[PDB]
Amino acid sequence: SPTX
Amino acid sequence: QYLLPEAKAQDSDKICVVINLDETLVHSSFKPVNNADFIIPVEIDGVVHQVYVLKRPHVDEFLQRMGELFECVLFTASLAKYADPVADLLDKWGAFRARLFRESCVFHRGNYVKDLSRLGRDLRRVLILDNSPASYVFHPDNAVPVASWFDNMSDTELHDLLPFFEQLSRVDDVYSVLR
Ligand SMILES: [Mg+2]
Repeated sequence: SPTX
Repeated sequence: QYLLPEAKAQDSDKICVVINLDETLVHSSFKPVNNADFIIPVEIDGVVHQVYVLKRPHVDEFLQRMGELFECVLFTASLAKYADPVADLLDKWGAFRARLFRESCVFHRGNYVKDLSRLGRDLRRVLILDNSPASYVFHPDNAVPVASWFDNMSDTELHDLLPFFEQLSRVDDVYSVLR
């Protein structure tokens, strides 16, 4: 995932 | 080399606060929602996906004020193609003097750690605000913990943290309080  | 250059002169005498993005200031997801504050397009292997971002309450009050009190720095384990646009849209007041993303973290025991040693500041004058204690394992005494936020529109935690930060902003050595 590009988030977290 | 260090992650940050020298503090620019009005910031020299300020404590440097490292601030996390996801679950700390916003919460984002690929699941469509109607009340997203931001929608961000993110390209992953040639496909453009939409990321829906909600703002934690009092985030605007919080950043504007922290931006006055500290040399604020965004430090996130998320990729720039996500985080950088969100900071663009979130940070109306220019609180963030710098932004660090996943490649600036240290990958260690399966976790992306924010290694505060790599900033290039005196750790007596560094704080980290991060919802995930795994992010600061190398420096747990530099931390102001904050609960993970997802969608509670009743959350008041960033508001209620400001008084503590005001009083930290004054001290010489953050450990004199966190130990
Ligand atoms: Mg986070």
